[PDB]
Amino acid sequence: MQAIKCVVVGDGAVGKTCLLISYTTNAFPGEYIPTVFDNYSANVMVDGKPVNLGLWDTAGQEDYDRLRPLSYPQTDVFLICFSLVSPASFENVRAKWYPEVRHHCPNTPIILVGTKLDLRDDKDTIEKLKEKKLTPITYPQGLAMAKEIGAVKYLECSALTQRGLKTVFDEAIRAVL
Amino acid sequence: RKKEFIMAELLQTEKAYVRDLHECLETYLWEMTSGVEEIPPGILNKEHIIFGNIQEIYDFHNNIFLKELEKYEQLPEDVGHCFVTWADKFQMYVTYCKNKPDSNQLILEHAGTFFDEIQQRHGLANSISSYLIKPVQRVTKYQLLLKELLTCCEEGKGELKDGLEVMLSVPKKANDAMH
Ligand SMILES: Nc1nc2c(ncn2[C@@H]2O[C@H](COP(=O)(O)OP(=O)(O)O)[C@@H](O)[C@H]2O)c(=O)[nH]1
Repeated sequence: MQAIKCVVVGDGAVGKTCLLISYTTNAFPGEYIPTVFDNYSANVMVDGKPVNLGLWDTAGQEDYDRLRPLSYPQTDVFLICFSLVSPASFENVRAKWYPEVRHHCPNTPIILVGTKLDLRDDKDTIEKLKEKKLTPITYPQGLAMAKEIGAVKYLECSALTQRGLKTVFDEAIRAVL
Repeated sequence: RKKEFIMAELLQTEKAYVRDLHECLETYLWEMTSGVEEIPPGILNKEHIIFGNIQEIYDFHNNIFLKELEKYEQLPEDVGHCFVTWADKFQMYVTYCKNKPDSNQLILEHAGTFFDEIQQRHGLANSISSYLIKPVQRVTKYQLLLKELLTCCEEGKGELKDGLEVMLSVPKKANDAMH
């Protein structure tokens, strides 16, 4: 059976751990958001093809630039994530995450993922960004960033509502098959 | 309520961590040293490079740290002190991280399918690479849990702060030791 190693990277609090929990348990963890997601494996069916999908979190390593790349060797596909309501996390796709991922893994496909989709039209969120002379990241900004870093897909999702969530991981597998 | 959830996760994930290291030692390592099978000459007698000091790290959490964290179960606002007390022991993680690239490089170049074969025969969901990354993950996770406790503990923030300071220094020192 084809085995796939998928590593999830991106700024703190873009929702890496939530994304992974919400996907693997089929529900947002509302009552308490866990800090720890242990390395995960599971058989999944995609387009009539059986595959074993492995998922590794990286939360907690964001400040240690020489410890992070210990997870990168033999990765088959990367999800580089940013929050759609954090422009700083979006710019860090270009300033921090793409450069180190591509340096260590020159041939490995990248999927660019925009998280917290449910908040892009949230009144209070928009207002708080406004107070800082910012606005949410919209779809064409995502597309442009993906083209810049050579991502094979750009995808938006919400761990909270699960909108777009299964599609992210289906496409990660399709990038490898 | 939230601090009780955080403490419960600290203890449960600590037990899982001890169990995982135990499994790695008694499968992937025992196969090399048992003298029961056939090891490639490229890795023969090189188990100390492959596994680093993970035996010593396991002994610390199995013999001491999980038992001491358990004693703090009803004292979550004080658990920062556990990390201050045993601060010296966490220096082993510096040695472990430094050696990790050589371990990966040796497995990739000379191990062939030896460890993959071992995984199949034991029906393990986790590869040897999946197990060997776990100390790197664990030593960078404790600071996240201590930060969470700081968001919901009135008394005593002091104890937590000192513990957090320790668990930021350890992974920073390990990071700075990488070539
Ligand atoms: N509204 C909304 N909030 C989210 C979503 N995903 C995560 N969050 C929140 O964002 C914060 C960070 O999530 P987490 O998974 O811990 O991020 P990580 O540090 O990158 O692992 C948490 O407080 C979550 O409640 C989402 O899809 N929608």
